Amino acid sequence: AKTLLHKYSDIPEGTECHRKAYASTSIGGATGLIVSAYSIALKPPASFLEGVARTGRYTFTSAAIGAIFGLTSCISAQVREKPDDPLNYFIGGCAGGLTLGARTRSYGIGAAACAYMGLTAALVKMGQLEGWQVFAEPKV
Amino acid sequence: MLKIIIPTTMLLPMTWMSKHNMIWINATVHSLLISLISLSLLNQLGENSLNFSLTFFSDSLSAPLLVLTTWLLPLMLMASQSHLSKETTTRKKLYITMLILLQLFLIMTFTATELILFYILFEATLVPTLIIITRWGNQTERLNAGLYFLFYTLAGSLPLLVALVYIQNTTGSLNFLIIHYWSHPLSNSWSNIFMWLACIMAFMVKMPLYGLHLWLPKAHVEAPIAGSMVLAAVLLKLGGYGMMRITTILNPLTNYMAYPFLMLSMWGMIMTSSICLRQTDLKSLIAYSSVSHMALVIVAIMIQTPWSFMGATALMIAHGLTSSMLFCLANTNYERVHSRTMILARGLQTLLPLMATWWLVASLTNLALPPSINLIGELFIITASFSWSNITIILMGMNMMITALYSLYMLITTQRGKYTHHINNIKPSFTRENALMALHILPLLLLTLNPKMILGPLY
Amino acid sequence: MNPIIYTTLIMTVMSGTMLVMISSHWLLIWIGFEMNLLAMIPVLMKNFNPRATEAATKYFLTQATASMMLMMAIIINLLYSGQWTITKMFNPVAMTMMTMALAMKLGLSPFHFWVPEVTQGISLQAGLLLLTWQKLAPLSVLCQISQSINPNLMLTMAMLSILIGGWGGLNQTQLRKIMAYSSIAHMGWMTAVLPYNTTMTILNLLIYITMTLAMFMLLIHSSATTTLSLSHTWNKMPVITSLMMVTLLSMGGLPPLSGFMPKWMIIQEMTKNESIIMPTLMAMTALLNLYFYMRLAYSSSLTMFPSTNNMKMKWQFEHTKQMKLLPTMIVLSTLVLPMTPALSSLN
Amino acid sequence: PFFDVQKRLGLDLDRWMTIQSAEQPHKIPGRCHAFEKEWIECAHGIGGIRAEK
Amino acid sequence: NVLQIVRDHWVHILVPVGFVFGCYLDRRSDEKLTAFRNKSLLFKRELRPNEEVTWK
Amino acid sequence: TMMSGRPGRVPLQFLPNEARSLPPPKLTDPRLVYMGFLGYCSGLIDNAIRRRPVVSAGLHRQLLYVTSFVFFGYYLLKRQDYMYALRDHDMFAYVKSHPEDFPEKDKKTYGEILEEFHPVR
Amino acid sequence: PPEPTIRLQEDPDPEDENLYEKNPDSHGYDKDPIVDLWNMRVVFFFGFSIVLVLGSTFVAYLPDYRMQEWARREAERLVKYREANGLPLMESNCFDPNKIQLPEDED
Amino acid sequence: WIARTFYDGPEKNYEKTMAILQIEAEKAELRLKELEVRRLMRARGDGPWYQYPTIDKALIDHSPKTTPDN
Amino acid sequence: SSLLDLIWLETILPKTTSFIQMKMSIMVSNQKGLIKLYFLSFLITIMISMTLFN
Ligand SMILES: CCCCCCCCCCCCCCCCCC(=O)OC[C@H](COP(=O)([O-])OCC(O)COP(=O)([O-])OC[C@@H](COC(=O)CCCCCCCCCCCCCCCCC)OC(=O)CCCCCCCCCCCCCCCCC)OC(=O)CCCCCCCCCCCCCCCCC
Ligand SMILES: CCCCCCCCCCCCCCCCC[C@@H](O)O[C@H](CO[C@H](O)CCCCCCCCCCCCCCC)COP(=O)(O)OCC[N+](C)(C)C
Ligand SMILES: CCCCCCCCCCCCCCCCC[C@@H](O)O[C@H](CO[C@H](O)CCCCCCCCCCCCCCC)COP(=O)(O)OCC[N+](C)(C)C
Ligand SMILES: CCCCCCCCCCCCCCCCC[C@@H](O)O[C@H](CO[C@H](O)CCCCCCCCCCCCCCC)COP(=O)(O)OCC[N+](C)(C)C
Ligand SMILES: CCCCCCCCCCCCCCCCC[C@@H](O)O[C@H](CO[C@H](O)CCCCCCCCCCCCCCC)COP(=O)(O)OCC[N+](C)(C)C
Ligand SMILES: CCCCCCCC/C=C\CCCCCCCC(=O)O[C@H](COC(=O)CCCCCCC/C=C/CCCCCCCC)COP(=O)(O)OCCN
Repeated sequence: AKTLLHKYSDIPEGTECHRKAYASTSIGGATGLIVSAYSIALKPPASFLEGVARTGRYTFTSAAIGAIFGLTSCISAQVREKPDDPLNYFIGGCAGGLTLGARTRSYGIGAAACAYMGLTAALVKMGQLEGWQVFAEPKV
Repeated sequence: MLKIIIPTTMLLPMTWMSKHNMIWINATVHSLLISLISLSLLNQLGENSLNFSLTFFSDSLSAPLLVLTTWLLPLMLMASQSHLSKETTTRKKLYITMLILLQLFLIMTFTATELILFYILFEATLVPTLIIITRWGNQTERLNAGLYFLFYTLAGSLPLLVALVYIQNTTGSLNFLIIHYWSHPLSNSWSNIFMWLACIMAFMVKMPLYGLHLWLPKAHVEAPIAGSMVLAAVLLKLGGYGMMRITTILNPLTNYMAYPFLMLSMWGMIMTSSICLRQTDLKSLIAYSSVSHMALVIVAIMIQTPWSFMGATALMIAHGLTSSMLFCLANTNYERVHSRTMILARGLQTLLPLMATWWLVASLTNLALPPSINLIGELFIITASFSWSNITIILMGMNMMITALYSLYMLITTQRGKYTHHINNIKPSFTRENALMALHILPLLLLTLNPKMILGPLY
Repeated sequence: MNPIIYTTLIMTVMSGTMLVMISSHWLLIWIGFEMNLLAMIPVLMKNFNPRATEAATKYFLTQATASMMLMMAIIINLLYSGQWTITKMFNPVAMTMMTMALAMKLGLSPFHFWVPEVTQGISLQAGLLLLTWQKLAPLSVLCQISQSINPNLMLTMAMLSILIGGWGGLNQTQLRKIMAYSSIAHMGWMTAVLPYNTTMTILNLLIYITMTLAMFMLLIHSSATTTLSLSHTWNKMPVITSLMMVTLLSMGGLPPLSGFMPKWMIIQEMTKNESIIMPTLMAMTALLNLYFYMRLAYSSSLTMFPSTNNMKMKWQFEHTKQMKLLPTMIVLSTLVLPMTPALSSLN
Repeated sequence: PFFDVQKRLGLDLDRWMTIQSAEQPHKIPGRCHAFEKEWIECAHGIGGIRAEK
Repeated sequence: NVLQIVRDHWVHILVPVGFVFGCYLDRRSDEKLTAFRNKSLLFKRELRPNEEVTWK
Repeated sequence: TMMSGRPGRVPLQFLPNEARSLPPPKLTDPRLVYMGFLGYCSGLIDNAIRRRPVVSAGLHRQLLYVTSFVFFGYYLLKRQDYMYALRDHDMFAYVKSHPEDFPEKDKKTYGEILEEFHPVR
Repeated sequence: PPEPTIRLQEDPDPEDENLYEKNPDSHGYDKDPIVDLWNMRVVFFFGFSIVLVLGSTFVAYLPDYRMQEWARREAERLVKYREANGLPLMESNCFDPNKIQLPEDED
Repeated sequence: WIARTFYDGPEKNYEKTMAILQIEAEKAELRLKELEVRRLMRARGDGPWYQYPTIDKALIDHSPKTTPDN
Repeated sequence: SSLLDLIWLETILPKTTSFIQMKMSIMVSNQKGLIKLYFLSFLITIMISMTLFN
């Protein structure tokens, strides 16, 4: 729900890193839990224990991604003293991509993931700054 | 403008109601007459434009491209007459229909007072070219080539459409005259940066830009001769024409946003000219030479100075003619040797002296020998770049040197030396091929007498 | 079956759709849906085989679950306001129940799983009926209550449908599954403009129905249900393959073909509402549909595949039965772009 | 979509059953009939947006 | 021979006819853009005694 | 612009009475000519599918194709023109009835408007 | 392994046919000598004779719609006027400053 | 001779451009006004457009209802 | 000619797109045809939809 969205967004971007990391970790974990539920539904692998293991691995991976993104992005914003900069978000995305690569132990996916995640993060920051609407209300 | 559009449309029923052995003659004669009629668009004004109606308008940037488009069809028919001999009447009529439809779409694209109409026709040109490449190409790679030539284009062109409609939702119009008269500066914003990118990338991919040029060697190598001619001569210039039209709304953001594309073009011209030095295929070498010339045109358009625009127009026309001639020469060799490997058939001067003269003159125009219009455009762009920054001279001179090197390498490898002994099927050159070569080359040396016809609207 | 019984069942399906379209009472709309479902099953099981029975039972399970969800939405809406008229819902929960029921009836993602399997199981004429006529009633109901829908949910399902159709069509050799994934993508395109303009929804529906009718009638004429079977058609009916290639190009959204009209217009409409990112993603994803349409065109008409010796006998015979509206469908699906402003007719 | 055949023909196929205060048999009165009548008379012809606000 | 080569050369006449039709249509479209004829500040001209329109 | 609920709209009329106050399209309308061309194309494709001489197989059938397409196109053009006329009429009436939402801009000449100049160097 | 190694029934690849073989003076247009000769004649007449020569002469004698001599004469009389009156040739202002209203800063 | 037999004077193209520009500018301002009018009508609902149906009041029965209090 | 033009420029834009679309298509279209999994996903999506929006 939007409760986690508000919990993340309410914290100022350039301050108070640990709560930002906590919120991003929770959001990532919720996303991973939804992904695990869908994966269990569509592909029941063999049994209960392997299924709960797969849920654990997906949730921990997504939570680690969110934690690293939030921590790195907030630390970059704090040290650079320049809030409202998409570069900080891009760095966070790159950090998140690196963490994902480590989990999958692939140099290519880690590199590929880092570049793509960073770009996505930069775009989200630009949308926050400029007021871009993903889901626009009917205006006209 | 209908006095040119209607005859081009009438080319279709005339082609489909023709005798089985009169299609080439009738198509060639009436396409030549259409070219002659279109030649009267060259009487341009020093003032605004030739505004025929609400839908079509002519400009001294559009008129040379229109005349070259009309002139290219008879040459394409003459080049296609040979390798389509063993094919049924219905399929040859379909091939001529594809060529006529391509000409019609290009003609309507170059006038196209509306930006959405320009986009629609500029994307409608895609279908005939794809069918020609993937139907009448020889090798098995043609399908793959077609896919590239498709998706690259759309990958650039789909964002543009969005940008276009967005502009009309804010400005209220997409008419080029209203856009030019009511133009306003673009503020340095992320939204404006992405609008700039959406406006530019579609035309950048079809120049092509150096990083985005992968589709061109495949598409030009696997296409039949008419397809290669139309791809190199007219279809590459759509990006330049679109950029020249659309950069009027992108100021002053072009000053900052031009840097990555300027660096890409200035380094990629060197890269592609160097690639030409090590090439085992004639068509691939000619394609990479086209990439280098269009990189120079991209630099010219990005600098956006009067001399830049004049040089870019002149270079677009000259490159179209020269590349079409070079592809025709390569195809004349190929239809004899069936290999398309440059090192295989050697010493063709001793067996085909007049064709060797044609090769020499084509290499000379590709080499940008003065006072050809190739060098006129080259020098205007180079001077504009020098005014932009004095350090561009190193890259420009290096490109000139490498261009001369690979042009003369291509000439020496194929024409000089000793003939290959085991090749004994090199027949004397036909009157059709010599006529095709002359009809390519005389317009160039005759345009060098009246350069203002191809120097664009800023002359 | 008996032609009388077949005609009766077809008119009962059409009368159910009509009942849904002309009524103002929620009970009568539900009754029309029930009538349509009841008369649709034997049409899917007209030719008896285990696959058709499986397709019919899957279709029945899906549609009956959707009908029960729709009646639940109706009763909740009645509970929170004693109204039976189809208009704005007045209840947030009821609207969601209604939206999911109609998404399940239409086949929108994530309720898309039944469409490819049902289309593959049934014959080509049944598939034509299922993919053309069975979208009118749910879309009409959606248009009637478009002011109620949460844009977030509808747009999420639309984008999901476009993505799923594009990705799922890439992996198919069967023509019916390709048509099913194409229909899923086109439904995704249709439902993304409901929150903003129902006229664009209807225009997209009409264009899609025209193209789907042309493509199915071409597939029935050249009786092929696989890629390799269709690859033999050039050796008997090359003109059919040429028409099919042009229709496939139109279905991929290339200008100046008719298939470019909806997306363009839809994109244009979505730009008037300050929605930029979503149309961009929709077009980029439609490139996938274009890719597998182009692969089909490569395999069918742009290259000549090997044939067999028995094909010679087929050279001596001509079709006994013909579709009267096939040429009109082809022309309307390829060459109506110049007549775009006629969309003001509120089609 | 909605083809209002009843309004064009004056049929009244299902409008008798849509609201509480519409001519019940034996003049039986709905529990919320007074409230519904007032709401309907307030919102008649005004349009959905203005009726809601 | 007349009535014989016509059946073999009828197609040739079509392109020329199209050119004439396009010229006629261009003039007809010109006739719909006369809202400012002899009204521009640059070419406000007083009509000749035996003149109807400055340009056609 | 959703006009489904527009007041005084008879449900299933293709053309209302007030549409008769608009000029009917000319028979030489380019859109009508395109409709006839579409009918001719349909006739040719019908000939081709049936393996008949495409240009000269059925002249009665091709004539019927052209005529039906022209007929429907004429009525469709009438309805389209009527709907666009209604859109313009409603727009103008709304602007007239709400002057406070469309205030007049003060006409200002370029002589006293300061536009920032950006050199091209 | 009784397989034929013949993967399918295929026509052999035909050898290319020389137009000079059945017809010297072949012009490379068609294998029919009459159609070949007339194709050569129409290409040469409508390409070299009509378009290339007459079109080039037409372009050479195009009227001055660009107004090069007009601008030269205007500049000539304008320079004659300003030199006679001692005016400083070209002015640095493109528009008259009296008719421009600058915004007062009051900084 | 060429100018006399193939072309026209500058007045024709000049005034045609004037007319074309005038038409296109009117179309642009009409489009902008139309967008603003649509926004206002959809926001307030007091116009002819975006009129959503409400219950018809002719369906109400105004009669004694077996109970004085309705 | 080789490192950039034939390898890395191919690897970046076209080959990456082809690989990603290939993998996504494989993941999307690989369902065994068991309606148990389908309706389990239906319950999941329905449950998620009600909670997130309201
Ligand atoms: C921009 C707008 C302006 C231009 C409009 C463009 C469209 C206009 C026409 C639209 C459709 C109408 C015709 C379609 C029916 C098909 C007919 C046909 O098959 O051709 C055979 C037929 C001749 O053959 P036949 O001896 O009678 O019978 C043998 C079989 O029919 C055939 O023998 P077969 O079956 O044994 O041969 C097999 C062959 C046969 O298969 C085919 O050729 C089928 C034809 C393609 C289907 C077209 C789809 C629907 C049209 C949409 C076009 C989209 C355009 C948008 C741009 C994208 C381009 C794709 O199939 C193949 O070879 C397959 C491989 C081919 C490569 C891939 C196919 C590429 C398709 C793209 C074609 C697009 C242009 C087509 C032009 C018209 C073609 C006739 O052609 C014709 O004669 C009809 C041409 C039109 C007649 C014009 C009459 C007017 C002249 C006198 C009045 C003058 C008017 C001016 C008034 C003022 C005078 C004073
Ligand atoms: C074989 C050996 C040689 C034998 C032959 C010897 C004779 C050689 C002489 C010819 C070449 C020598 C050069 C001398 C040039 C003399 C003619 C020249 O001066 O006239 C030019 C005139 O020619 C034209 O300017 C150039 C021709 C235009 C070319 C159009 C191309 C034809 C259409 C083909 C299709 C288009 C394909 C390409 C698309 C872009 C320039 O004149 P200009 O001072 O300026 O004004 C003309 C006269 N005015 C003053 C009344 C106005
Ligand atoms: C591959 C073959 C060729 C394809 C085409 C290549 C051409 C595309 C290049 C795009 C042009 C430039 C894009 C952005 C230019 C903005 C200027 C920026 O570079 O400078 C700094 C921008 O700072 C940082 O760049 C912030 C963004 C950081 C995130 C970007 C990702 C970095 C690498 C991504 C490259 C990948 C390109 C391909 C994507 C698929 C200045 O910071 P600041 O003065 O404060 O803000 C200026 C912008 N304002 C004024 C609107 C606010
Ligand atoms: C791709 C081509 C599709 C063509 C469609 C099929 C053509 C054959 C149809 C045969 C004739 C149809 C006319 C029907 C007669 C009476 C019409 C009347 O009953 O309906 C009116 C309206 O009729 C239709 O709206 C007009 C249909 C015309 C469709 C053409 C527009 C398609 C877009 C342009 C593409 C080019 C097509 C032209 C070439 C043939 C009033 O409708 P209304 O009860 O008040 O509200 C319902 C609609 N709402 C809900 C959206 C408001
Ligand atoms: C030295 C003297 C000759 C100089 C060279 C002149 C040669 C000119 C050739 C090139 C012409 C270019 C195009 C000019 C025509 C443009 C189209 C149109 O505008 O022209 C129309 C006239 O065009 C002619 O009727 C047709 C010209 C066709 C030329 C064909 C030449 C080649 C034919 C070869 C046939 C050979 C016989 C067959 C052998 C097999 C009249 O225009 P119009 O709409 O009024 O203009 C409005 C303004 N007005 C009213 C003041 C005029
Ligand atoms: C050869 C393959 C190349 C593929 C395409 C490359 C071009 C990419 C350009 C961007 C694509 C979409 C841009 C949107 C089109 C213009 C519309 C516009 O300018 O509106 C902007 C909207 O701006 C955006 O929404 C941009 C979002 C972009 C999302 C998609 C990102 C695609 C990849 C991004 C990284 C790469 C960017 C450059 C790539 C160049 C090609 C290699 C502002 O409008 P509002 O938001 O309503 O007003 C501001 C107040 N609210």
